[PDB]
Parts: sequence; structure tokens; C-alpha cells
Amino acid sequence: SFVRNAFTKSGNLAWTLTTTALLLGVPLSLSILAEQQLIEMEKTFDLQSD
Amino acid sequence: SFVRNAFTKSGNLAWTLTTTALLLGVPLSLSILAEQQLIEMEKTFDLQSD
Amino acid sequence: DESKERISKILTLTHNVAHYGWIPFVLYLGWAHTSNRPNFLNLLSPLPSV
Amino acid sequence: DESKERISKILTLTHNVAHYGWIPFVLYLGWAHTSNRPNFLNLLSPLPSV
Amino acid sequence: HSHRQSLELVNPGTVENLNKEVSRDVFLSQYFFTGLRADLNKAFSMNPAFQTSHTFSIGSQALPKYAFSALFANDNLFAQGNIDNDLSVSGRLNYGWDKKNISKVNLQISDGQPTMCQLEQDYQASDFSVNVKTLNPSFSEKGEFTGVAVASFLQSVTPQLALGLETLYSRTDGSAPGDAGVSYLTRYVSKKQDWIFSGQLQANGALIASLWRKVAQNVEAGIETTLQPTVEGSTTIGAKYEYRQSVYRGTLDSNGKVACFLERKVLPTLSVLFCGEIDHFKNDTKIGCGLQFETAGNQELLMLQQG
Amino acid sequence: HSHRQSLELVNPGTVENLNKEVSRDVFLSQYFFTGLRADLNKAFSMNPAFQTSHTFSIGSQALPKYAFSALFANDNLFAQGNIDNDLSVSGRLNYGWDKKNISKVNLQISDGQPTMCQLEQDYQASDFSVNVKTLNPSFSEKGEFTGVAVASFLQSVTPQLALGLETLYSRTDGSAPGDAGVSYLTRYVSKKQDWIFSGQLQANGALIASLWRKVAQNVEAGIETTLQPTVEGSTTIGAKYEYRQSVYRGTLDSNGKVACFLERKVLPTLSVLFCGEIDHFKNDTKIGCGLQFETAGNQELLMLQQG
Amino acid sequence: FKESPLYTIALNGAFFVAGVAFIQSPLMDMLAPQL
Amino acid sequence: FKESPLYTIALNGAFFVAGVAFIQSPLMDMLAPQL
Amino acid sequence: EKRAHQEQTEKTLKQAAYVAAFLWVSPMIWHLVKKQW
Amino acid sequence: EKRAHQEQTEKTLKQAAYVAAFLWVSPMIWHLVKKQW
Repeated sequence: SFVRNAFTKSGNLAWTLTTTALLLGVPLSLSILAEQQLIEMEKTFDLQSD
Repeated sequence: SFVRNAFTKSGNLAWTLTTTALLLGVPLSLSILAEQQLIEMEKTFDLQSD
Repeated sequence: DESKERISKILTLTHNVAHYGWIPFVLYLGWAHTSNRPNFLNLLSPLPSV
Repeated sequence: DESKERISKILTLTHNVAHYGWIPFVLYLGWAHTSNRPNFLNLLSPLPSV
Repeated sequence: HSHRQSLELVNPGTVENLNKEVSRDVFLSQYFFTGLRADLNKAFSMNPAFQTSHTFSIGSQALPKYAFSALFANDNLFAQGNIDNDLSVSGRLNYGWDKKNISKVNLQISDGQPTMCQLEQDYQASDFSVNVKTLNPSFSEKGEFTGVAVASFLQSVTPQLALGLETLYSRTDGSAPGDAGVSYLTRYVSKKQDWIFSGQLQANGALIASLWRKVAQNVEAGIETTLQPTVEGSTTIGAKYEYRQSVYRGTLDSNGKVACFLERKVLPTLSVLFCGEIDHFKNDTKIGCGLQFETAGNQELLMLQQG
Repeated sequence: HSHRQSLELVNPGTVENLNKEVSRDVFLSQYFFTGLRADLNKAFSMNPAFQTSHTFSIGSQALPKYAFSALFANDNLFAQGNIDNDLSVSGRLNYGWDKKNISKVNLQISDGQPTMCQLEQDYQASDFSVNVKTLNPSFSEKGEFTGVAVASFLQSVTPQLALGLETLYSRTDGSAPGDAGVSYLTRYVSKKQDWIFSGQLQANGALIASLWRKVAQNVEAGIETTLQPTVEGSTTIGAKYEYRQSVYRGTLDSNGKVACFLERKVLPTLSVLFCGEIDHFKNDTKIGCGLQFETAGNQELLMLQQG
Repeated sequence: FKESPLYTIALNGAFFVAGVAFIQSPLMDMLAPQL
Repeated sequence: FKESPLYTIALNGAFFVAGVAFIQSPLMDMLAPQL
Repeated sequence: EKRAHQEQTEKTLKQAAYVAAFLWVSPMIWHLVKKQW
Repeated sequence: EKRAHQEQTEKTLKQAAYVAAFLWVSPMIWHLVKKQW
């Protein structure tokens, strides 16, 4: 059915968007997390010094 | 030449050993490094508390 | 025997009903057991509601 | 012209000599320039000597 | 039998858990995947366990493009449905009539055909464990049994050694007699439980015997050798390193392939897996990273997760 | 020309660096690989730069099984040899006669055939940059030129816009006349240098035009659109995130493929790369991790590396 | 369905223009993380 | 070159025995990290 | 030949029952052996 | 036809030289244009 066709196509597009978002965000999210953790560690090291 | 054959075979075996060592050690080395870094961070956090 | 026919028909009907309503079965058990009782659309989607 | 033949022969001979002795060329420049002058076998192998 | 209860044996592990310490813990057989794969897990409750997992696997032939799976579990009842791409539904239900007796029914269906439907009753006792399963059970007009039925029995002869047998009945169409075979299984546990050895003289002269060792709280290693006209068998050496931040699993096979599986826990919820293998006999490699996201949907669950 | 030197232009970048800000910085075209690959780098000195790199790539068709490469560089002289599996030797030598004038000769050889041998002289001036290269140069008995010769000229018309041309001479065998083409290139730099635009009306009606932007010290993004009977072109969108611990590079192509390239610096020396891509037009993925080990062999170099 | 030879160039130019506008709009600065 | 049918079983058994001995020897405890 | 395959299956089941009894009583036999030596 | 391909190549080179001169003198022309307006 045309309604079924639209359903499957809309689902496949959602899957493609989700997969692309994961692939392009997970490494970026990990990088942001690492940079923020390093910043917090530097702040802690400065607080220790002061 | 038989000497050349031994040379190439001995080189290929060395390459195989090096590749296997890298593949089975790099993740293990990263795990050891992460665990040690966490231990050091916990030690620093305890020193701060005390 | 008659019992064998009864078992066969029971197996067929339970297979047919389960194939369509098993995942709904588990979802209903979950959403009913949880004291929060989140709405169906949020429960299905993979996003945190809190 | 005669100059063209000279250039062609120079190109051929330099290609032939380089194909065999270029990597040795760079290795010699390195090991000579460095004040430490590490031995050839350690220089080639991928292990830290210090 | 009062006088003959003085030995006071311990209940040995069920038949399917015979190789758990090696096959499913110190090896990649079950954890391995290929290509990318993102696994999003949603937790809705803790006391009565409920979860709603998701999967996005691309480039893996074994894995599906998408798979929705909801797992429900409480003190005595465990159920799990799993929708897959192509509307291939899989399901498992476990009900424990008593603390030590549990009946498990698995059901996998693909495009209207219940290909897999096995019902098994597991009975664990003080010293022996017996479980019977029936694969694709049914009945026929001629009245004879149909499908595959397997019954296994394991009894602990001594506290550090358990012996048992596995009986197999298989009938494909029912017109011809159903071939039946018996398999012998042995499980030895060290007095200190430091190392565990298990041997399985499976059917058709197959010998799946393994060994297990716990080097420390972090490191445990084991070996498994398989044998199956001419035999076709492989010997596998494996080790695993578990830490507060990561879980490593390595394995060198007799066929020459070398594999590893690193699971970094970057965050308590998000875990980034790496899974690479090499095939030195043909010099090709199959590598796939992935994801594991565990996000709750309830305030109490999030508070528990953050501590 | 005293009166006409008052404008005081700035020297524009060389022709090959026209797209450096986008093609080689904010895109994966050069950094991408497939399957595993371990890159061990050895540093022997700092003031006169010397290095001895190694490679172990498996599963990548483009990359070789093994590749030894020694790079030597000092204030005015840069050389690099690269042995590869199958004894395929590659080499590059750069000699700077003057601070702004450098002559570069590349030479790649595979199984006794010097397939690639290009000698180029690069001349950078106050306002214009001109470089001429000759691919596979030689001489013939009939006396006419042989091989491919390319000459490019780039002159800064204004401080924020540079225009130029690229002349191409190519002759395959020498019996027939050598086809010659000209390409037009333009480079625009914002007054603040925040964004850089470059356009290249390459030969055969090919249009390779790109844009570059620096969002912040960490984030820079750019776009490149390519065009080549019927045309065959693709538009690429890219971005890159650089931090003290990692370098990220993403890209969404017009063909549908989505790629990323994460380089984590777990240690100052060891860097673990991840490189995954997806092809949504055929729904297949090519992913490969790797390594980058930078270990010195001298006490002074190690002391400098540790700080 | 036309898929004219010029459709490819029109599509590539449209994507280029849209991407340039998106890159140079406030939306890209917003995309860069605050920290 | 024999490659007898029993050679496969002999090789697998030899590897199994060698690996068991290696696992249960001090060498495996040494392989576990001190920290 | 259904006769030979039914007989073989039944004998396999009977031997399985025999070894099942053997394993069920094995703790007792091991106890007796321990007493003997 | 070597005649037509040699002529076309030579004319391409001549046009390249012309645009090279144009680009060499372009700063001067832009300066004059700036003075004009």
C-alpha cells in the first residue's frame, strides 16, 4: 500500500539519520568529554597548588 | 636462491609476529594505562582529602 | 490420540498469537510494573525522559 | 642535440643509482649529523635505545 | 538414604554452563561482531528489572540492520522479546516454579515460520542437575514423536569432579526412524577453585574439552580444543583482563587467526567497544567498533546510576 | 617601478597549497585508511630533523604490508626515502637555494621502472608565486620535448584576492603532438582571515571550488564542490575539531557517504586513530583503526619529549 | 523525472550555496562548543 | 610430508598439553601485571 | 531398514539408562572404594 | 592532423602569455581604477 510505502521509506530515512548522527557524533562527543575532563583535572591541580 | 627463500620466510614470520603482538598488546596496553591513571587519580583525590 | 490433536492445535494457536503479541506482552508487563508508568510513545523511543 | 643525449644518459644513470642508494643516502646523512651516532643495527630496528 | 547423605556434595552447574567459564567468558565467540554497531539500552526500573534495548548494526552479515528488544525480569519470571528488521520476531520466557526448578521456552520466528521453538524444564538438586529440551515439538497422525528432543543429566560424583551424560533424540520428517545419540560430559573443579577443567565427548566422536584458570582477580585464561572420516578440529588459547575501566579479551587460534576485544567504559553509561581480528592463513582482517549506551528514563534510576 | 611598489602586497600561497586549508586540513581525503595499520615513528635528533618511520598495514589495498621510510630535514635541505613491500622505493628531495626559492624532485620506483620522476623549481616573490614541474622528463632523437611539463603562475592582484593560471603540457609517446591545456585558479582571503575562498577552473571544464571558515581556535569548517559529455561531480561538506587531546574530522558527501576520523592522543607519543565511513547509497561501511608510535632513541630527545 | 545534464550542476551549485550560507551564518558559531 | 589423519589429533593434543602446562606454570602469573 | 535402527536406538537408550544409574550411585561406589583403601 | 593541433597548442600558449601579462599588471590596473572612482 502507498501508506505502507511511505511508512517504510520514512522509517528508513529515520534509520539513516540516526546512524549518521551516531557516526559523526560519538567520536566528537568522546573528544568533547576528554577535553572537558582534562580541563577539570587542570583546575583540580591548580586548586591543589593554591 | 634457498638463502633468499629463507630470508623472505624469516622476514614474513617476523612481520606476522610483530602484527600479532601489536594487535593483542595495544588494547591491553591501553587498558593497563587507563587503570593505572585511574589509580593515580584516586591517590591524588585521597591526598587532597588527607 | 485426541490429546495429541489437542496439543497440536494449542501449539499452533499459541505460536500464532505469540508471533504478533509477544513484544507487546513484555512492554505491557514493564510499563504496568513500573510505578512511574511512562507513556507509550516515550517508552518506545530511545530518548531519556526522567 | 649532443646536450640532449648527455642529459638523457645523466638521467638514466642517476635514476639507476638512486633506486638502490637513496634510502642509504638519507640514513647516512642522519646518522652522521646526529652527535650520538647510533650503531646501524639499532638505528634500523624500531626499538628505543636511549 | 540417611547414611549415604553424609558426603554432602555441592550442586554442579547446569549442562549448558559447563563451558561458561571459557566459551562465554574468556573467548570472543559470543562477543565478536563486524563493522559498526550502535547498541542503545534503556532502563526503566531496577527492583523489577525492565529494559528496552535498540541496535543499529551496519556492515555485519550476522547482525541485523535494526533490532528492538524489550527485556523484563523479576525475582522468579524473566521474559524478553526481540523485534528485528524484516519483522523477524524472537522471544524467550523463563518461569521458575520453585527456587531451584525453572522452565524455559525460547521461540524465534522469521516471516511467519516458527523455525525455532524449544521448551525445556531444568531441575537442579543438591548433587545432580537434569534438564530436558524439545526442539520443534509436535505430534503426527501415526502418533510417533516428532522433532528433536534432548535430555541431559549431570551428577557430582565428588565435590571436585562431576560426571554426566547428554541424550539426544532427533527426527527430521517422522517417516524414517529418528537417530539418537548420547554424549559424555565431565567437569572438574580444583579444591581451591583456582582452575576448572571440563571435557565433553560430544556425539559423532566429537571431543570439546577446555581448561580454565584464574591468574588473579583481574586476569583469567583458558584453552579449548575441538575435534569433529577425517577430523576437523581447532585449538584455541584465550585470556581476559578485567579492570574497573575496561574489559580485554584476547585469543590465538590454531587456524592462525588472532583476535582481540577491548571494551572501554568511557562513562558509566556509554561504553565504546573495539573488536579486531586477523586471519594469518589468508592475510585478511575483519574489524568493527561499536557503542553501548545505557540511559535511564526514570529519576530514581538516574539517581541510582549516578550514585 | 618605484611608484608602483607602494601597494605593498603580501605573497600568496603556492599553487599546490591553494586548497590546503580545506583539502588537506578539514577533509579526510589524505588521512583516510582502511583496516588495521600500525605506524611506528622513531626520532633520532631535533635540531637537524631526522626520523625513521615504519608501517604495518593489513587489510588496506591502498596501503602496503610494510614500509620503511627515513625522513631527514634541516634548515635548508629536506630528503625522505621510503622502502615498501615488493621493493618499491619512493623518494623525495627538497633543496632551497635561497630562503624563498626551493627546488623539489620526487622519484617513485616500482620493480625497476622509474614510473614517477618529477623535478620542479618553486619561486616565491613579494607578490607572485611561480612553479614549474616536469613529469617523466626525457629527450628524444627527433629533439622534441617528451613527458609532461606543467607551469603555474599566481599573482596577488589585491591583498585579499589572488589570481593566476596553470599551464599544462602533456605528451605521451612523442609521435603525436602533445595536448596542452590551461587552468584558472583564484584565491580570496577575508580581511580578518576568518574565512578563505578558493576557486579552480581546472582543465577540461573542471571546476574545483571550495570555501573555508575558522569558527574558533578549535573548530574550522569548509566545503568543496567538484565538477568534471555529462558532468560527474560531488559536493563535500566538512568540519574539524582540534583539542589538546584529540583531533576530529567529519564530512558529509553529496554521494551520501558519511565519514569521520578521530585521533586520540592517549599519550604524548602513542596516538590511537579511528577511521570509519558509511556508504548510504549501497549501505556498506569501511572502518579501520590504527596506531601512531613516536619513540625516540636518544636521551636528549626523550628528555625534550617528556618536557 | 528529467535528470537533465544541467540538473547535476544546478544541484551541486545549490548545495554549495546553501552550505556556504549555513557555514557563514550564526548557526555554525552556535555549533562550536562553548567550552 | 605425511599429514596422516591422526596427525591432526596429535597436533591438537600436543598444543592442548603445552598450553595447559604454560597456563598452570609460574609464567602465567608473571604475565599478570603487578599493579 | 527400520528394524536395525529401532533396535540400535532402543539399545542406545538402555545403555544411557545404565550409565545414568551408574552415575546416580557413583558417590556410593566411591565411598566404598575410599573405605576399602 | 598535426598542423591544427600544433597551431591550437601555440595559440593556447600565446593566450596564456597574454593572461600572464594581464595578471602581472593587474595591480596597476586596479590602482588606476581606484583612482578613477
